[PDB]
Amino acid sequence: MDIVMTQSPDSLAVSLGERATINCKSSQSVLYSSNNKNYLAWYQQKPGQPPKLLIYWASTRESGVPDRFSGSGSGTDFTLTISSLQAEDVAVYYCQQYYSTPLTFGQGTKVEIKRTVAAPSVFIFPPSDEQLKSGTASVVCLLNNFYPREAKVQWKVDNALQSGNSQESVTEQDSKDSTYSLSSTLTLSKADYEKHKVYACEVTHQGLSSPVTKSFNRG
Amino acid sequence: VQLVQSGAEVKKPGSSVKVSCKASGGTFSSYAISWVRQAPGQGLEWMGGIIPIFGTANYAQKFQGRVTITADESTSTAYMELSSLRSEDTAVYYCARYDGIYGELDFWGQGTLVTVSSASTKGPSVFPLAPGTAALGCLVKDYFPEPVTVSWNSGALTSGVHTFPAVLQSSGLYSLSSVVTVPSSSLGTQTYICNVNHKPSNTKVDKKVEP
Repeated sequence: MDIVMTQSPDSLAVSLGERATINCKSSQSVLYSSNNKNYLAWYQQKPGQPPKLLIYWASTRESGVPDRFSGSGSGTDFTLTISSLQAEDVAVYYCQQYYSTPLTFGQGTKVEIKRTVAAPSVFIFPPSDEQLKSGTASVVCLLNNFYPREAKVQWKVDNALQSGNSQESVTEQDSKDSTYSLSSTLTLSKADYEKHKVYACEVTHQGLSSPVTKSFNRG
Repeated sequence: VQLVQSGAEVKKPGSSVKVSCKASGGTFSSYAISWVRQAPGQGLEWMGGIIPIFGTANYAQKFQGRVTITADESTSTAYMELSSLRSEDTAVYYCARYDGIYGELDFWGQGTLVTVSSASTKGPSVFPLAPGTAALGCLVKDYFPEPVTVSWNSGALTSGVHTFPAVLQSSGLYSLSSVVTVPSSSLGTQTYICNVNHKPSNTKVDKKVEP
C-alpha cells in the first residue's frame, strides 16, 4: 500500500524552444477530500546538485520558478510541462507524492536538447614534469564542446595504436550551448613514455570532415 | 534558510555512518527534516523523516533496523545514522526541510557522499595541464574516496570550465580532470589557478597552471 509513482517517458530530447512533457502516475489517488488538494510535487535535478522544488499541490509554482514550468493534473494522473525548453532546463525531473508515508518519488525523467551538429575543438596535454617524478605519465586529450555525444578517441604512440591503457569520461549537456565535452587519459610508465617520441590523439566525430589528430613530440 | 551537511567519507563494510545536517538561521522551528538518498546514477529514495516539535521520526520499511534519525533543536542539527553498511549503501545522502502536515521538500542540503569500501582514504596529487583560444587545466589524480571539488580563480572563472566525472583506475584510485578554454591573449596577464578540495583527506590545493 506504499504509493508507487511512475513517470513517462524515461527520457526525452527536443529542440530548443519546443515543448517538453513529463507524465507521472500514482498508484493511489493523492487528492485529499477535505481540502481538495493534490499532495504532489515536481523537482528539477542537475548533476552535482540536490533536487530543486518546482511545483507543489500539483499545480502551484514555487516562488522564483520561471512561468514556462507548469504542473497539471488531479487524482492519479499528473504532468509537468515546459512550454519552451531552454538550454538551462536540461536536467532530470522527478515527481513526488506526500499524501502519505513513506514519501515516494518517480524514477526520474532525463531531459535533453536536440541541436545542430558541432565539431569538437581538440587539445593534447603532455604529462607534467612534477607527475613524472612519480614514475607514471598521464597524457590527456580534450574534446571541447561537441554535439551529438557520440565520439571516438584513438591514442597513438610513434604511430602505434594503443589499446587497454586509456580511460575517458564525458560531461553532462552544457547549460548554455547544449554541447558535450570529453576527456581521455592515456597512462604509461615513465619508462615507456621516455622510450617514444610522438604522442597523438586521433578524434572521430560526425562534425569533422575527417578524423582530427593533435600531437606532440616528447622534449 | 540553508542546510549544511557534514563531509564525504569512506566507511568499512559492517560499520555505521553518521551524517549531520545543520540548519542556519538558528532553528528548524515547527518544520521537519527528511533524509533522502541517491545511489550513483539512480533515483531518489526517502529514508525517513523527523518532526522535532512532535519528537517523532518515521522510517521507510527498507531501513527499519538500520537507520536512526535524531534532531537537536538546541543546535538546529539533525542526524542520520546507518548501521551494518554494505556496498549498496554507497550513495549521496541528502537532508531536506518539509512541513509535517504537507511534505514537499523546499530546502535541501548539498548532499554527503558515503562510500562503503575497505580501501583507505588517500589525498590527491594535482598536476597542471599546461597550455585564438587556449585550453588549460588540472589533473587531480590518485585519490579515494570520491568526491573532489574544483573551482578556477576562486570561483571568479566559470565560463568555459569543464570538470569531468572521475574515472576509477585499475589501482582502485580515482582520477579527474578539470579544464577551461580562455583567450590566448590572456595567458601573459591572468594567472589561472585551480582550487582543489578533497574533504575526506582534508586536502586543499591551489595549483597555478603556467603556459
